[PDB]
Amino acid sequence: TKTNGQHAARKLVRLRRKNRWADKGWKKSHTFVAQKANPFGGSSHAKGIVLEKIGVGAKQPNSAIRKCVRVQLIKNDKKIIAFVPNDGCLHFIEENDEVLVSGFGRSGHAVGDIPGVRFKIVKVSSVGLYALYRQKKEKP
Amino acid sequence: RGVVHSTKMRRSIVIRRNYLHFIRKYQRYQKRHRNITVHCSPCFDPKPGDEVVVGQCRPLSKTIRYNVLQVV
Amino acid sequence: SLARAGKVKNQTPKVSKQEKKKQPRGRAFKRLKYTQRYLAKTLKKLRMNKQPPGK
Amino acid sequence: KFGGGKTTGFGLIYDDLAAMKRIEPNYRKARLGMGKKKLPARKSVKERRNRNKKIRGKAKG
Amino acid sequence: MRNYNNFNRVWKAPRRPFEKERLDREMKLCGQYGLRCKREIWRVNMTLSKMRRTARLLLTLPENHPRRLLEGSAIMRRCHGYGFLDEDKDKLDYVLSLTVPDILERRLQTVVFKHGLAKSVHHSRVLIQQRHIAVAKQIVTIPSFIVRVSSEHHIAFADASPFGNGRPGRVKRVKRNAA
RNA sequence: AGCCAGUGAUGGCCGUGUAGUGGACUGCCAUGGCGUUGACGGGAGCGGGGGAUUAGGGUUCGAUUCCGGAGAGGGAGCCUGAGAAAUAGCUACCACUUCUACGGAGGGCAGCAGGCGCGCAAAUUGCCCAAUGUCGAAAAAAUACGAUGAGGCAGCGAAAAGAAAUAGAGCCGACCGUGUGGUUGUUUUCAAUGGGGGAUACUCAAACCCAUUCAAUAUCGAGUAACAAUUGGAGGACAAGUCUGGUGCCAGCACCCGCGGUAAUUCCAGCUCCAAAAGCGUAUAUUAAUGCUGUUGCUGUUAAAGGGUUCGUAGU
RNA sequence: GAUCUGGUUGAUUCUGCCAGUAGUCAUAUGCUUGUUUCAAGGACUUAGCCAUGC
Ligand SMILES: [K+]
Ligand SMILES: [K+]
Ligand SMILES: [K+]
Ligand SMILES: [K+]
Ligand SMILES: [K+]
Ligand SMILES: [Mg+2]
Ligand SMILES: [Mg+2]
Ligand SMILES: [Mg+2]
Ligand SMILES: [Mg+2]
Ligand SMILES: [Mg+2]
Ligand SMILES: [Mg+2]
Ligand SMILES: [Mg+2]
Ligand SMILES: [Mg+2]
Ligand SMILES: [Mg+2]
Ligand SMILES: [Mg+2]
Ligand SMILES: [Mg+2]
Ligand SMILES: [Mg+2]
Ligand SMILES: [Mg+2]
Ligand SMILES: [Mg+2]
Ligand SMILES: [Mg+2]
Ligand SMILES: [Mg+2]
Ligand SMILES: [Mg+2]
Ligand SMILES: [Mg+2]
Ligand SMILES: [Mg+2]
Ligand SMILES: [Mg+2]
Ligand SMILES: [Mg+2]
Ligand SMILES: [Mg+2]
Ligand SMILES: [Mg+2]
Ligand SMILES: [Mg+2]
Ligand SMILES: [Mg+2]
Ligand SMILES: [Mg+2]
Ligand SMILES: [Mg+2]
Ligand code: NA
Ligand code: NA
Ligand code: NA
Ligand code: NA
Ligand code: NA
Ligand code: NA
Ligand code: NA
Ligand code: NA
Repeated sequence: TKTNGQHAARKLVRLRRKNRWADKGWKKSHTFVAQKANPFGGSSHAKGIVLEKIGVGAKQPNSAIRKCVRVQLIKNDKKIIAFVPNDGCLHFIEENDEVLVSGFGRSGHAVGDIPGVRFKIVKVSSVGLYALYRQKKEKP
Repeated sequence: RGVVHSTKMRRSIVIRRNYLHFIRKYQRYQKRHRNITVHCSPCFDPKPGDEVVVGQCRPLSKTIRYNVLQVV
Repeated sequence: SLARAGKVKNQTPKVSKQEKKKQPRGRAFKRLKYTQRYLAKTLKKLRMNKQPPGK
Repeated sequence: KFGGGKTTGFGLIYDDLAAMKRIEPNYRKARLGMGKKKLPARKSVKERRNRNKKIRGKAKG
Repeated sequence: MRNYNNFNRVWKAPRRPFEKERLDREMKLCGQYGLRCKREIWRVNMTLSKMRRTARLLLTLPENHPRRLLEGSAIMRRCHGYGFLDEDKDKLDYVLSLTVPDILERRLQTVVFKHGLAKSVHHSRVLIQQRHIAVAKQIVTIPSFIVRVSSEHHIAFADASPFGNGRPGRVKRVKRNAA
């Protein structure tokens, strides 16, 4: 119901400071804890090495194999799972290749029916995965 | 100008200034204060609760920059 | 199992694109679109892409 | 001037040829000829000056 | 790096990218005035917004305010000079009623077509771009040039153009060379 | 949730030191000084003028052109000087590091250009003092031309911003939908213009770009104008197909809802169509959407949320 | 521009979030690129290390 006092500025300032920690959006941007757990060091992209090609089953209502990959990041030696989009496009990737990884669209949240994947492959050997798919370039 | 707060040291007293600070976002005031140490001549005999007028002078000690000019 | 990757894309029969006269560009393109929609017909609701009946 | 038959510039007229040679900059004179010869490139002057910083006396010290 | 030349933007993209009503209205303007893209309409939208935002500020101010007397007469003079408003409207309340077509009619592309030097807005656009039109004996090749009322009776063919007092153009020159 | 005092913590007296005031410092004396109006400790961070988003109130960014501060691998000391605790000055140590005849002697790009490494991530080892300034025994010129990677100029540069091409006007024939006009198509004609090529030349320190011109007696050029527009989409949100093949819960799509097991409006393709366009997708951060942080302006019987009850200080 | 839309039910009216939408002299990456004017450009990580010339 709040004060409304005309000399109660201190009470109002203290009230807003305490109650601003109760929303996840404000807390996440001010806490430095999600940044440390983020495999990317607060960046939009990262480079890594391919360790293995794996198949991830889709969630229950759907039924498919999603053709993901396991990548170790160069900057801090963390392991993640990245999705490889588009038809085929797994034949362009080999073990020990160098890839560029970006996020999905939901800022660290898993998307679609893929269980726990929040990254996707963007470049391989510094050519461009979608360009290879449309045959505009050849893999070096 | 200020209010005498304590007269424990030798030839020195502490005065307190009370003022209101305006917070723009809430359009309201809040109370603040500041303590200042000044030099008092023996010709004055202030007691806590009194009102004094002080004037700036050259540095006289580590924290003293004012001198008592009048006791009301 | 990654044995089936690119199955449908490789299976699709290849059909080449057909060659046609080029369209106007720039201001001449907006003129063509405006003529199709508000000229060339005399309304007294228009469908931009209506298809012949099918199965 | 854009799309036209006009031009605008700046002009000076000196009282004597001797006065013109005394005051005009060298590059503006050289457009007419009658200019001083070109000095060597600044790079060569820089290297020679730096080499001379170790020598004393004659031999260009 | 110590460069102090200024620059700014002159247009803004609309919110709600897909409205059937706004899309239909904007297509009508493009075909009626022979414009190249939607950026030309949105450029006019920004200038109208700035004019109306200023007028709203002054009308809130009380009459015979020093700022209203100076700025109010300045904006009214600007609108009368460019032909947006007629001379009988002088209240500063008529600035708020300006519309997009009110400004699109003062473009040089539209004015050339109205005077009769061209057969259509598309013909008039290429005449201006090809250095054939002079406003006050000065060749103007910008279709978005905004014509003042004092210049409206001085538009004619340029003296350097083959349609004026110039030499024959490319087709005649090449034909004569081939002969 | 308490901080400060042996070895200065708060104040006093006589001094020392400084260019000068001062617990700045030596000796003696008293017990003071600060704190829930958040001291002490911890985390992020150079401060400001300002930028982004604009009903209003607000939220967020500011290493970076101007002003102020600090530093020159780390950290300490110092000479000369009117001014430095100076680093393209000196002295020593620590960490790195170069030449040697092995006795010894050197180094400091967070100046310009450039290299290695790091990373998602950022340009030439170019020309010039012509302009703007600084220093100086110094105007310019004449037997007789200061320096300046400060600065300017060009190269590279789809960070961002402004203007703007990719066609215009008709005849004929066959068609369109309203009901002698509005327009689509193929054989056609007839003017115009740049992108480009050049110059009596202009510009410029010189070169370049822009601008002028294709006779002034005397200057090249568009028809499939092959001088050929792209990037995303067509179930809903959200503008645009109940079209035709292939696949058959596979391959794949899908920010969300969802699509795919034999007639797929959603996958892979063809043809049409849509948006905006020399630009257009994707990722991460941030502002508005958000009256989902609410001073203006939220909610609390049952959806999340009134303390078990009284007394009661600071505060209002 | 003082503006909202899709998802909880056999249907209805709510609370509430997830998703959509516009900008950024805000960075990076992909496809594409005819003309002209004006411009930021090894800050982010490593106040990391430096051949050569000035
Ligand atoms: K003293
Ligand atoms: K001196
Ligand atoms: K100079
Ligand atoms: K089928
Ligand atoms: K609420
Ligand atoms: Mg001409
Ligand atoms: Mg810092
Ligand atoms: Mg700053
Ligand atoms: Mg930093
Ligand atoms: Mg900058
Ligand atoms: Mg810099
Ligand atoms: Mg220093
Ligand atoms: Mg260093
Ligand atoms: Mg030093
Ligand atoms: Mg140095
Ligand atoms: Mg450098
Ligand atoms: Mg001299
Ligand atoms: Mg001399
Ligand atoms: Mg410089
Ligand atoms: Mg541009
Ligand atoms: Mg082209
Ligand atoms: Mg040309
Ligand atoms: Mg399709
Ligand atoms: Mg659809
Ligand atoms: Mg629709
Ligand atoms: Mg998206
Ligand atoms: Mg089908
Ligand atoms: Mg917000
Ligand atoms: Mg609001
Ligand atoms: Mg409850
Ligand atoms: Mg109760
Ligand atoms: Mg039921
Ligand atoms: Na800051
Ligand atoms: Na400074
Ligand atoms: Na050193
Ligand atoms: Na870049
Ligand atoms: Na809000
Ligand atoms: Na429910
Ligand atoms: Na040109
Ligand atoms: Na050019």
